[PDB]
Amino acid sequence: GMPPFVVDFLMGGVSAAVSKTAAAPIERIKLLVQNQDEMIKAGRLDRRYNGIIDCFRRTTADEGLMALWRGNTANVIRYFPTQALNFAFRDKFKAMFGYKKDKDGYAKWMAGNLASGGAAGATSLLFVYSLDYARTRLANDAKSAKGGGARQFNGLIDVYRKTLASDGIAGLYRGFGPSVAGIVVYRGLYFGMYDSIKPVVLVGPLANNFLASFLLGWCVTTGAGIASYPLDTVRRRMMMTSKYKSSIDAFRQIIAKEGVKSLFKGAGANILRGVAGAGVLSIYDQLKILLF
Amino acid sequence: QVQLVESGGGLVQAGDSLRLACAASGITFSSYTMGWFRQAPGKEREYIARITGSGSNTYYADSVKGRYTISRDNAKNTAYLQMNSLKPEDTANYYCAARDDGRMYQGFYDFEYWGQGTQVTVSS
Ligand SMILES: CO[C@H](C/C=C\C=C\CC/C=C/C[C@H](C)/C=C/C(=C\C(=O)O)CC(=O)O)/C(C)=C\C=C(/C)C(=O)O
Repeated sequence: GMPPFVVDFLMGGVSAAVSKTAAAPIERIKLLVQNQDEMIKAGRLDRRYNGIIDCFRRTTADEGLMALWRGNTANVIRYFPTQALNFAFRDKFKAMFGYKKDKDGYAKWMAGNLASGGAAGATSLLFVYSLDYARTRLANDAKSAKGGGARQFNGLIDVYRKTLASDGIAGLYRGFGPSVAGIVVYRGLYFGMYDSIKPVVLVGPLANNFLASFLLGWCVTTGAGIASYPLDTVRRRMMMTSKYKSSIDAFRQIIAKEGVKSLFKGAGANILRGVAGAGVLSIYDQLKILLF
Repeated sequence: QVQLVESGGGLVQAGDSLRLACAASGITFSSYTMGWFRQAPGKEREYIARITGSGSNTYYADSVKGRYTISRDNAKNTAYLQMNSLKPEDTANYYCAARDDGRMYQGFYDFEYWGQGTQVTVSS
């Protein structure tokens, strides 16, 4: 008995939370093994992991199985509003266009799905970007503070206060441009490709199936991640200030001084994020099936 | 129950060499990383070195690189620290620590058991 929007918001949020918490121990072990040398350097670890199974036996055996979900609450407080806004807005923009595959032509309908995905991504980003910046600032200040380094902020509000006072709204949305281009591509292909391919391939007994929905979302996230990766290279590279003027000069100078290949480097890692995203989409549809 | 008792160390001339011992009682020694630290009055404590439980890998600090050499004996349950080419600034109370092998800790100063330390004074 709530609006059509708030329902999607809550469905997207819940589905995002379930998806993140589900894929949490795999990402935990992935990080643990990937960043073990830097831990030996900082004195956080004493000897390497002679295997993924040993990494499990080790961490879980000392502090319990729950140790696998360390740091997940922060990822859920980041991811919940992000995906909630994304899904609610996708269905809204989809209804704003309101294309019927049969009434308006398949290519125009798919363009409707892609446009909706992109628009929703851009809107969510506009709302959550400053929060991501502030949480990051506070976390880095906490690490420096942990090691005896001088503190800069009391809390999030202090981050907002100080950054607003020095650079204004631009300070909070620092490096927004390549961020919104990348997200309009990524969310466009994410929502657009999933919704456009789902009725085509998932027909008959697969119309209500979940494993099929997750696998389709898995492909979609894989491909979309790969397609949106160069804008992520330009984004990360431009926010590295914490060397280039405008994303177009960063693009041209990187392609000319490193190569086109350099932009794509680091693409393989997205593979686990690909699971999370995929799970959010499938769990969402399933969640709507039981709801309506 | 578990005690870390520092052995060796006294007053020595500059440039001479010392060996400090660390006797660990009450625990499985063949499974604990041993660490060496020092504390001098007016100076914040600093981590010297660390050695794995099986005596496979050793790690040092930039301040005592190549000068100090850490080792251990599981048959005697002792950790050794060899101090060479000493300078007057090395004058400190050297203490010993121990922690389980392969547990992730917040940093260098996070250990299970701590010793009380042996005074080391370097004359000029
Ligand atoms: C989060 O930090 C992002 C960083 C911003 C822009 C990145 C652009 C490069 C393209 C890569 C996109 C991958 C997305 C974030 C996919 C991420 C996934 C999981 C995760 O990040 O934990 C998978 C998925 O849901 O598809 C912020 C500030 C907002 C994101 C929004 C609004 C959005 O996701 O809707």
